[PDB]
Order: sequence, then C-alpha cells, then structure tokens
Amino acid sequence: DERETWSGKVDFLLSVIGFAVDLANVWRFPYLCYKNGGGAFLVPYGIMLAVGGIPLFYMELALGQHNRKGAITCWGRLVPLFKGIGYAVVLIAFYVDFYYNVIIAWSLRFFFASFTNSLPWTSCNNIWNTPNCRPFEGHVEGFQSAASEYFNRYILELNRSEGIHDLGAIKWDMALCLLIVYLICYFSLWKGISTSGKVVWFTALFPYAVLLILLIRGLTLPGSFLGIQYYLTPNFSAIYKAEVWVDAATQVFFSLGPGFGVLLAYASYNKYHNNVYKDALLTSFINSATSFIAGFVIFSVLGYMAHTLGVRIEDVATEGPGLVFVVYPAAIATMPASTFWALIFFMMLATLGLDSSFGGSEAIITALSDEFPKIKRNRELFVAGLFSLYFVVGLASCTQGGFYFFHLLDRYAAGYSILVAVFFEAIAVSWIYGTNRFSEDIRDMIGFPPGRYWQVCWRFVAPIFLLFITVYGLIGYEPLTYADYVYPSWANALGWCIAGSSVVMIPAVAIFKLLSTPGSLRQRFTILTTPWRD
Amino acid sequence: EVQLVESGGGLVKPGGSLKLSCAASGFTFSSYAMSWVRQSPEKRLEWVAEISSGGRYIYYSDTVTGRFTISRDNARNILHLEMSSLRSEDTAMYYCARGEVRQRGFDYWGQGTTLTVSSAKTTAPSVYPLAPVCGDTTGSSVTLGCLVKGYFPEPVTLTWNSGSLSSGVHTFPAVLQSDLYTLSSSVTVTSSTWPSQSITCNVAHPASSTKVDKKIEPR
Amino acid sequence: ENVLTQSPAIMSTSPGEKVTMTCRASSSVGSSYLHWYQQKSGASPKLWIYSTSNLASGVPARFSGSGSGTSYSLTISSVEAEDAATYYCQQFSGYPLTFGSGTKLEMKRADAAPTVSIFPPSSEQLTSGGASVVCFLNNFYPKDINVKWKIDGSERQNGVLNSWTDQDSKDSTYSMSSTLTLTKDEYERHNSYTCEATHKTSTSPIVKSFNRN
Ligand SMILES: CC(C)CCC[C@@H](C)[C@H]1CC[C@H]2[C@@H]3CC=C4C[C@@H](O)CC[C@]4(C)[C@H]3CC[C@]12C
Ligand SMILES: CC(C)CCC[C@@H](C)[C@H]1CC[C@H]2[C@@H]3CC=C4C[C@@H](O)CC[C@]4(C)[C@H]3CC[C@]12C
Ligand SMILES: OC[C@H]1O[C@H](O[C@H]2[C@H](O)[C@@H](O)[C@@H](O)O[C@@H]2CO)[C@H](O)[C@@H](O)[C@@H]1O
Ligand SMILES: COC(=O)[C@H]1[C@@H](c2ccc(I)cc2)C[C@@H]2CC[C@H]1N2C
Ligand SMILES: [Cl-]
Ligand code: NA
Ligand code: NA
Repeated sequence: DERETWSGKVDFLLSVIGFAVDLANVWRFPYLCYKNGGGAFLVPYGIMLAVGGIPLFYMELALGQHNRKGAITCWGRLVPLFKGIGYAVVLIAFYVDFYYNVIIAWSLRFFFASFTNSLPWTSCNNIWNTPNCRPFEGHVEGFQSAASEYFNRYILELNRSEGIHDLGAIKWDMALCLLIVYLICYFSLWKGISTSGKVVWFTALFPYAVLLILLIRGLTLPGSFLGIQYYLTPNFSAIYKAEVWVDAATQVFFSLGPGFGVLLAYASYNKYHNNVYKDALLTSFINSATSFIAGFVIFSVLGYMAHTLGVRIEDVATEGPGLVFVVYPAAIATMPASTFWALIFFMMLATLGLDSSFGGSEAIITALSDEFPKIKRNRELFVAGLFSLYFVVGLASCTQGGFYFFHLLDRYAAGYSILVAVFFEAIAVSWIYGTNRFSEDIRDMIGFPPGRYWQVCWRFVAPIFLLFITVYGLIGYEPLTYADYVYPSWANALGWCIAGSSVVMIPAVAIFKLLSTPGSLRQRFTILTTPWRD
Repeated sequence: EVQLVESGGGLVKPGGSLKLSCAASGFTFSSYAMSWVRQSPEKRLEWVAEISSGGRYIYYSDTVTGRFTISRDNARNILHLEMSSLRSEDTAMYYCARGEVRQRGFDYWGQGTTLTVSSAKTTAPSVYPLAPVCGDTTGSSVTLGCLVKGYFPEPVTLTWNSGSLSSGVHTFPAVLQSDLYTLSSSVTVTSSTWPSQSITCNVAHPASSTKVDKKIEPR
Repeated sequence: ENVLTQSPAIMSTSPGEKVTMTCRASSSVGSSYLHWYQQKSGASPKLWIYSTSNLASGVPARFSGSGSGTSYSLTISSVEAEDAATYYCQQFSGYPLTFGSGTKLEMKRADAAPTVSIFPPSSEQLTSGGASVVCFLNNFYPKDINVKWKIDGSERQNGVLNSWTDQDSKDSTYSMSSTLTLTKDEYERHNSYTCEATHKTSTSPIVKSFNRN
C-alpha cells in the first residue's frame, strides 16, 4: 500500500530485456569475440557472467522489487547512510540521458536517409566526399571509407568541428531526429510503466525480428561462413591472457544494467512474491543470447565483405557506433534489396536504444516519484520538464562537433562512476545491510533463500569483480582521444567532474545524514545504518 | 543429525497465557526459518505461525493472530511461541518445524509438546486391577487388565511389569468424559503365566505425581 | 484461507495393492508450493513429498505424486505395512498456510473374530461407591464393532466409555475397551452383568456374562 504494478510481467520481462539489450550488444560483444580467442572468449565471459555479472544483476532486480520503491528511497529504506547511492545512481542515468538518445537519433537520421534504392553511403562521388575516400574500409586513418565519410562528413558534419571547444553550428536535421526520439520516449513513459511495459513489446521484440531477418540474410551471403570463423574460432591462448578476462568482466558488467537504478526501479513495480531470481537469470540469458545471436548477424556480413568486397577483416570488424553506422551499412548497400535491410536495420538500432532509454529515464522518474510526492502526482509534466532539459542540452549533440560531445560523456557519464556506485551497492547490501537479512528478504518473496553461491558472489566475488575491472580500468587509463583529436586537459577534468558528481553524493549524503542525526558516533552510525524496519 | 526439541506446554486455564520453546540442533538455526504447526486432539493439522531466519518476517493464522507471539533466539538456537488469552479451541500438540524453503515445505519436525486448555481441575487417576471371572473353564491364554479411570489431564504412562512384557498388550487410548479421562489396558499371557508369575499394572500420571502399581489375585 | 480437503479420510488397502489419495484446494496452488506429509500413529509428521512430484530423504520410490492447480494426488505403487499412516498435504502458495483433511491409510487383513474379555469392578473401586465394569475386545478385523451392555436381561446404554486402539503393526488388528460405570449403591442392585459384542465375523454376538456368585 500502495504502488502501481506491471500489467502482465511480460511487460516487466520485455521492459527489462529491452533495457538490457542495446547497441552495445551488437557493436561490442561480437568485437570482443573476434578480439579475444574467438568462441573461447565465451569461457571467461561465462565465468565472469556467472560470478560477477548475474549476481549483481540478480541483486538489483531482487533488491528493487523487495523494497518496492524507487532507487533513492530504496537505499534510503535500506541503508539511510548510503542513500546517496540512490542519489548517485539516479543522476548517473540523468547524465547518460543527454548523450545516449543521440545514437537513436542517428538511427532515425539514417532511417530517414534510408528511403531510396540508391543508398548515399556507398558512393565516393558525392558532395561531402574527399579525394582520400575509399569504396570501403581501409587501413590508413587519413583515408576514410565511403560509408565512413557519410557518417562523419554528412550526418555529423564532424569535420566542421576542430574539437570539443568548437561545437559548430547545430544540425537541425539531426535535432529533429533527437526530438522525434524524445516524443517516442515521452509518450512511452507518459502514463508510467502501464504504458511503458506495453510499449516495450515492440521496442524489445522488434530487434529479434530484424535480427532473424538479418541473420538469415547474412548466412545466405557468399563468404558468410568465413565471418563466423573470424567470430567463433577459438584461441584458448587468450584464456591465459589477463586482458581477456578483463574484457569479459567489463562487458558482462556493462552489458547488464546495474548501477543505473533502472533494474531497481523496474523490478520494484513487480508483485512482491513475483519470482525475481527466475526473471533475473531468464533476462540475463536472453540478453547474452541476444548478443551471441547478433554476433552472427554482424560477422556474417563481415565475412561477406572480406570475400565479395575485398576488405581486410580487421578493418571492417570494429566496436562502437563505427560498426553500425558505417561498417555494416557499407555492406548492405552492396546487397540486393539493400533499402530493405537498411530500413529495418536502423529501425532496429532505434528500437534497441528506445527500450533502454525508457528504463534509464524510468529510473529517474520512479526514484523521484517515490522520494517526492509532488512530481509523483505531477508526472507527465515532469518527463516534459525533464526531457525538455534533455533536448535543450541535446542540441549540443546535434551540433557539427556532436560526436565529440557524445564520446566525452560516453567515457565519463557512466564511468567508473557506476563501478564505484555498484561496488558500494554490493558492499552496502552484502556487508552493511547483511546477507543474512537479504537472503531472508528473498525467501519471503520467491519463497526460498538464495543459494550459497549467490550469497558468496555478493559478499566476495562481486566486490573484487568490480574492483578487478576498476583497477584494470585505471591501469590502462589514457586521456580522452578520438581519431587524431586528443581532448584538452580541461575537457577530461569535466568528465571526471561528471563522474565524481554522482559518486560524491554517497559520502556527501553520508555526511549530510550523519550531521542530521544526533547522538554519539556509534549511536549516530547504527541509527543511520538501521533499515526501514519498522 | 537435525533435532528439534519442543518444550513447555501443559494445562492452562482459558484466558491464561503460556510460553512454548523449541530447541533446535544439528543445523544452523539462523539460516532456517521456523514454523509452529499444531495438531488438535481430533488430528487436525493447523499452521499457527511462521518466523523467518532472522525473524523479521512473521505470519499468523487468522485463528491465533494477535493472541500468539512467535519469538526467536538465533544465538541459543531456540524457537519460542508466546501465547496469551488462550482458548479451549487452542488445545492441541504444537510442533516445531523448518520451514525455510517454501518449495520444499517442512523437512524436519520436533517431537512435539502438548497443550491443554481447560477449566477442569487436575485429578489423579484411580487405577483398578481387572481380574478375570472365576467361571469354568479357563482358556489357553487368559487376559488380564488394568483400568485407569477419572484422571485429568493427559498423558498417563501405563506399562506392564515395568514395561517388561509387551506381548499381547493392548493399552487403550484415554476417553474424555465430563472433564475426566478413563483409560484401560489389556494383556494376554499364557494360562499358567499368571498368577504363577508376577503380573502388575503400573500407572504413571506425572500431572498429579501419581505412580501406582497393581498386582492382584483373582480374589 | 485456502482450504485443502483430502479423500478418502479413511482408506483401507492390503499390502502390495496400489492406492491413490487426492488433495483438492479451494484455491489454485503452484505445483512447486504443494507438499505431502506422513504422520504415523503416535509419531511426529514427516516430510514425504515436496513440490508435488518430489520424494523426501528416505522416502521409498514406491511413492509418487501428481496433479496441479486445485487438484493434487499422492499415489503408492505397491503399499506396505510400513506405509500405514495418516497423510497430510500442504500448500505454501500463500498464507495462511494450510494442511489437508488428511488421508488415514490402514492395512486390510483377513476378518478375525474379537477375543472378548469381561472384567468386574475392582475390590478397590466400590470403596468410593463407584462401580465400573470393563469389557475388552481384542485383535479383530475389520475396525468397527458394537458392544452391548446388559444388566440382568435388559440392555443398558447410559454410562458407557468406549475406547478404540489404533491398528497395530503386528497382526494389523484392532481392539476396543468398553467401560460401563455405575454406582456401588446401584451395583449391588443387579446380580448379573453381561456385555456382548456384535461383529461382522459372526451373526451371533459374542457374549460374556458374570456375577459375584
Ligand atoms: C554463454 C551465453 C551464450 C549464454 C549465457 C550463459 C549463462 C547464462 C550461464 C553460463 C554459466 C551459468 C551459471 C553457472 C552456475 C550457476 C549456479 C546455479 O546455482 C545458479 C545459476 C548459475 C549462476 C548459472 C547461471 C547461468 C549461467 C551464468
Ligand atoms: C535470431 C532469433 C532466433 C531471435 C528470436 C528470439 C526470440 C523469439 C526470443 C528472444 C527473447 C524471447 C522473449 C523473452 C521474454 C519472454 C518471457 C515469457 O514470459 C514470454 C515469452 C518472451 C516474450 C520471449 C519470447 C521469445 C523471445 C522474443
Ligand atoms: O530528416 C531527413 C533529412 O535528410 C534529407 O536528405 C535526403 C534527401 O534525399 C536529400 O537531401 C539527400 O541529401 O538525400 C538525403 C537522404 O540520404 C533532407 O536533405 C534533410 O533536409 C532532412 O532533414
Ligand atoms: C551506459 O548506458 C548504457 O548503455 C546502459 C543502459 C542505459 C542506461 C541508461 C540510459 I538514459 C540508457 C541506457 C543501456 C544498456 C543496459 C546497461 C547499459 N547498456 C548495456
Ligand atoms: Cl553482452
Ligand atoms: Na547489453
Ligand atoms: Na534496448
């Protein structure tokens, strides 16, 4: 008494499945398989997934659902001292919402430019091109491919920007796509999860439709089999390699959505006795299975290119947006009925980003809705007052220097910020709140306590897991750079400012809570660490 | 291995209160949740209350809700049940069980402790030796008996020759009538087993502290 | 409250013969949330079947379980004397937790006439003015038997305490203890006390008379 609940729980599943499955699934996982020991990468991947990844994902879903409240109130309910974690987690998603919807806008901007039987990115003869242009991907950074130039020169107009200090004029063709996205988001998140959980039926399930079409499309392509070899052909030498276990650990962590408070928010709308743990691993499996399936969708087209298009495999296979907005479309244009694959592909990218942003924004709304009764009864005015903030600042990503702004938040906005956030999540839950109390909570929900396995991972494996990633993250750290452009020392300082801005709340809200509570130290401590009961 | 020992319970006047305890051993108590399941004299199983591992989640049946308080000690591995304003309908043998995994039910139960809520005063049984009729002719194996009548409350320990001969021994269950129990026990020995040897009915009624032996010739 | 009713309440089966007992719920219950318990006579209930298909530790494979929704059934492949008990189902689907009516399983055996033994009031009884005659009916099948108390030639009804022993694990028979309680003042009033047992085994009631002589 009293909270809105998911309609069918397939709403919740598809909502969480949708949130968990995004562009990273397509442009990252496959690259890591190609990069590390082929299919042998699955070994460290699975291991890191079992001990590190799922236990954290399981945690948030079980945590949010039980406490039955938004991210902030959830940690305010759990460990009021660490309630800053709820604050930190929510504004982490608040930050991401700025640069993230840009990729969907890109997807739509490509979706708009994709109506024709002549695709613009297959040509080096166009107005925006360069004498250095290639028909397809090349080794030399100086010479961009044809599809690469289209993305950089036309859509982004990134060449107009000398760096981050120069954003350049706004591209209003881009801002339209951005707003078109927010309109989709607003009307999806308008009435709350009631409408949200219903919308995810498309956004979450559409990609799988497209993935099948493209998977069938790719595997039929000449040399398609060759791509899978570059994909799944195992080198177990990588298994011994430390960097591979890091990529596995990192990917499994960032592939699942913990730390954004979305899972906390989403699962909280669940029925109290609704099985989470079943949903936890079901959602997790579908997520990883999706990437695995998508992996074939990607490298099937790559083997085609290396065969039919005469392109070096290492040149075409790439992570990040470069794969989706350049490499892949480049092969589609060569394919018969290109416009079809293009249209559905870019629609897939949008649908892959849409249900994700739903969760992210939902985490802010839900967290605030439970914390503040005003905006709770005020909603749909809030998402406007929110998304309006986004789009206004979103114009910064619609500029000619757009990607430069994007890439900055991408490496910062959800940073180590989420690592230390989730680390304090795991530590606050496993030690501060205790595993004895947590397993006790789930038993009262799903009917049975979490296995000895799960408790161990939360207490030990997870913390070192995040630590294993956070340490190896700082060990390979380099000042932010894209292409030949290196970000200035002030630009990096702002990125860290964004990273700290979240996590700083944890200690800050800790001191704020400590200063607000009377009594001696040990007294002031326990009172702040005493859970919402009663 | 796992042992659940349940203690307390006894006679309690209606409206009164009584505390029950279950001594758990052979498993980590703080890990497993516990539940009190009671069974009426009519053999009716009713879940009373459940307490979680940490004991921060408590469930009561609509019957005993608010009257009963189920406590827990994880340090001493002891599950209590705090009863208040007891009712005649609350008369039953309470069980201590776990109780942790809902999908697996209750895997281990205690021996059980008996609770009797009645206004009837405790009375000691009058043990009556039963000697066969003097009529001819005696059969191959003659039956002897012992009558325990007008005693309250249960239980009563009735054995034969200090529990030596169990062969052909039927000890009938008590039957409550007008707030008093009447019990009887039959034993069949050989024609010459009695009264050649010593056949005596020993009765134990701990409630009134009545310990009685009956050895009788066919006088 | 989810009400779990079982049936039959009292079931008779000879060793080796297959038996099926059912548990039907007023409300639907998750197939994983329903469990069965076996309580032997004078023994604490023990977990028998959990999650409706799953035998417990030490439970013979002869046992089985099935059903779903509001209908579940416990079945024994070939019944044995060891299996004689009262079986209770259970639902954890939601609180309050509830147990089934229970199914008492009793082994069937060959019909055996009761051994009827009448006993007079003890010498130590009439002291308080009490007189109570006891009539033992031992080792007989089937369970139900009706004693008839007759003082002189006329039957007496009021003041009869019947007690029934549960089926023993040895010969699988029953026993009944009838106690006719009177007053010593009224005891001397009638000379001859007779209790008779009307049973299935014989159309002729088993009669036991007596007198002080
Ligand atoms: C590998 C890709 C293609 C599919 C995803 C595989 C994942 C879901 C598999 C691989 C190893 C599996 C884990 C192995 C160990 C256990 C122990 C068990 O007590 C809980 C489930 C859990 C934690 C499994 C969850 C599912 C799991 C993590
Ligand atoms: C490339 C091809 C094989 C991909 C196709 C995979 C599709 C069919 C899979 C992936 C994720 C799956 C969904 C994941 C969530 C659920 C939960 C369940 O309560 C209803 C089914 C439903 C909605 C699944 C339906 C089938 C599903 C959509
Ligand atoms: O939102 C669509 C966006 O792009 C349009 O460009 C199309 C059009 O066919 C030509 O302009 C040419 O550039 O091909 C493009 C498709 O690849 C519009 O040019 C632009 O104004 C509009 O905003
Ligand atoms: C960093 O932003 C994201 O991509 C995260 C998430 C996300 C969180 C907030 C927002 I606003 C958008 C996406 C989408 C998926 C699920 C976790 C992670 N992606 C794998
Ligand atoms: Cl992934
Ligand atoms: Na992912
Ligand atoms: Na998504």
